[PDB]
Amino acid sequence: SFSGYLKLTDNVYIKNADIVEEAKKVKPTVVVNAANVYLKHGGGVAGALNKATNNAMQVESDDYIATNGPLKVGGSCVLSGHNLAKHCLHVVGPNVNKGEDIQLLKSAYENFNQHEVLLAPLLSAGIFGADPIHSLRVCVDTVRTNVYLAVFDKNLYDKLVSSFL
Ligand SMILES: CNCC(=O)Nc1cc(C)ccn1
Repeated sequence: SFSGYLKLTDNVYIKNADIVEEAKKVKPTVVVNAANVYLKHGGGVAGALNKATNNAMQVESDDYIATNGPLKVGGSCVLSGHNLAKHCLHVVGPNVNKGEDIQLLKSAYENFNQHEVLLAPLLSAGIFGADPIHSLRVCVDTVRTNVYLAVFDKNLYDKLVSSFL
């Protein structure tokens, strides 16, 4: 199971780890992707997860979009986890760099409550432009299921732990 995590709350855990390497190791039931509404997995966590699936995540995602249309910001869909996990929960946090409403971050985290345990990144962090400290706060205050957060950047991980209220 999950190892080396620091416990932040009753249900939230955090580790300085590459979520792809973490998923390959644990093979969790659910890995969360930091998706966009089009499921175009170009960069950040999505580009890294998709590259680890040899683009199978993108091929599956294109078929999903062709059938269903785009997701909503704050929404999600469950697709295959491919070689990384049983399922991938593609969750769309607001992209501050696209001028999207940061208030949608709580709605994005609410998707995690449909799964008992998840391996996840901080939503809207990184290339999505939100403050990762704020994302962790919304995560702790929204998610009630067991969430194992993988933070790639060591310097950000240290800042998140040291500033955690
Ligand atoms: C291509 N490098 C892998 C990578 O960026 N992995 C990652 C990224 C974030 C933001 C969180 C956890 N893991």
